[PDB]
Amino acid sequence: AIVRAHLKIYGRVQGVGFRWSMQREARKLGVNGWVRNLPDGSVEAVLEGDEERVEALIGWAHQGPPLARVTRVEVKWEQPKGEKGFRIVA
Amino acid sequence: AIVRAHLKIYGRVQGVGFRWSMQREARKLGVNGWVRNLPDGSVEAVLEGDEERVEALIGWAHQGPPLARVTRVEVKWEQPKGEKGFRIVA
Ligand SMILES: [K+]
Ligand SMILES: [K+]
Ligand SMILES: [K+]
Repeated sequence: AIVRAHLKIYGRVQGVGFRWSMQREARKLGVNGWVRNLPDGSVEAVLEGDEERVEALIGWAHQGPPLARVTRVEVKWEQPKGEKGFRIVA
Repeated sequence: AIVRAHLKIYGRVQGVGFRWSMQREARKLGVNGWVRNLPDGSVEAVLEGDEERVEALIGWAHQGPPLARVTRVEVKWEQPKGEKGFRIVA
């Protein structure tokens, strides 16, 4: 079943290649959506695809690239909008 | 590789069969550890095993059983201790 998850990731998550890494991981898992850094220092992302794939990426996001230290993730499930491909946005 | 994750799950997470469901899901993925309800209304869990499997379970934990509404998950990575099997504790 196709699901859509809206994430907010906190901790030491910027300046560690998080966006690039999530995109890489997303493509490998086949997840669509986007990711971006917010001015408050957190990371925001939209994941859309098969629940198994999205959940796998959510789990990975709690680890992130080597230098990342995620202390918390807030998820909001929503209705899919037809996202295609995973991109790094502003 | 083997990893250990300490979780704190918040939201509408108790009285929805979360513990039973996480145990079921854990056995299916082959994750070791435990889960339990805390008096402050949150859920606490320890997941240990191959990172791919643990991450999969963490992702699932953001969805949880049908009635569950997870608003936040706090993860803390630690050194594995040799957990074996997944159980529901007090
Ligand atoms: K940061
Ligand atoms: K990390
Ligand atoms: K649910």
